[PDB]
Amino acid sequence: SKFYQINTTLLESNEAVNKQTGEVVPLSPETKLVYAYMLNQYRMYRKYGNRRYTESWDKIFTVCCDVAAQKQKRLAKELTTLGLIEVIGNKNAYKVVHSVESIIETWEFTNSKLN
Amino acid sequence: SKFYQINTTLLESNEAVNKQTGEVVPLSPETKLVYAYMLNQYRMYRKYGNRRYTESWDKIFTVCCDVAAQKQKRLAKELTTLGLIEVIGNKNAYKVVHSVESIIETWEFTNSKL
Repeated sequence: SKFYQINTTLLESNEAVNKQTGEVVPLSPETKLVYAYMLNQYRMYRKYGNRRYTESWDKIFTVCCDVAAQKQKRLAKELTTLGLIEVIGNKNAYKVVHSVESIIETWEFTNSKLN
Repeated sequence: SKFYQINTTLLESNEAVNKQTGEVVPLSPETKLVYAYMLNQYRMYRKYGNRRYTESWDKIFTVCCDVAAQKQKRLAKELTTLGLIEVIGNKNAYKVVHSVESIIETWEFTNSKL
């Protein structure tokens, strides 16, 4: 395939608000592209031998962005805070990409700049 | 639509280099998102019977990012320089969205890091 898919809600939103706590998580532009890439990769790992997704954050950010290490950590933390990416394990760690659909009971995506 | 599409080359590249002039256009993340959005919007305008895609740059930038006026001007310039967007008129200006494939004879996409 010659295209990645960018989730409609994510593209059109600049933040997510926790429905239980009110916490506000800004959504950065890089995060949206990183999510699109990881979703595709997760699906490719599944298709090609049904492997769990273990691509390193470093490799992921090298493909999608050109940012400082400190920034990369912030962007990765947006993803994990929202639950779009779930890191499971420590010794045999892997990454699970979750749909936006699956976290809406917890996170309400909005665009505070639209009147 | 449930999702917007972004060309593989665009997502995986951090710069475009003009094959004839050497000019380099770094590909900001916002640029990629704005392009994906505008490509779909252009398609929807045409699907609903319109010849022209007339959404304003201000509305476009409001939906896709949260950046200051000067940055929006520069991001729009990244797009017009590449020829991915062609702008016609002053106020109420319509925008023609071209494919990445239509510009590769002029611009080479790369990821120096990758």
